[PDB]
Amino acid sequence: MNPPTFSPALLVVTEGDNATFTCSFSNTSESFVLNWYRMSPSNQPDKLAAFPEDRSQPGQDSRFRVTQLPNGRDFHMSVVRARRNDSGTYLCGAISLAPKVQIKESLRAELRVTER
Ligand SMILES: [Cl-]
Ligand SMILES: [Cl-]
Repeated sequence: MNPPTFSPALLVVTEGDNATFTCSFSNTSESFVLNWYRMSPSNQPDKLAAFPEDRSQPGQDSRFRVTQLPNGRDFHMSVVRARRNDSGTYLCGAISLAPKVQIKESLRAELRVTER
């Protein structure tokens, strides 16, 4: 497995707007999960959303969405109604579920949410 890529490296939006990063990941045949994390400011990496949508736990209402685009390689990681407090760093992490369980992370990207 190759690590995903996460773009753009810097996204600047105005408070109230949506913000969308693109995670690109080219899978093996094998099952995988793609997690979107907020990395700072941090307690630890905080998982925001995942692909596939998690069915191991009850659903959770969220401003954060991960969608697979019809090309299958690209995924949108979106925030709705971005707040100043959403400013920080983010990454996407691919988890291979077979044959060996491993996680490979993208480089970080920064979200800057500016005052209206
Ligand atoms: Cl990257
Ligand atoms: Cl899904």
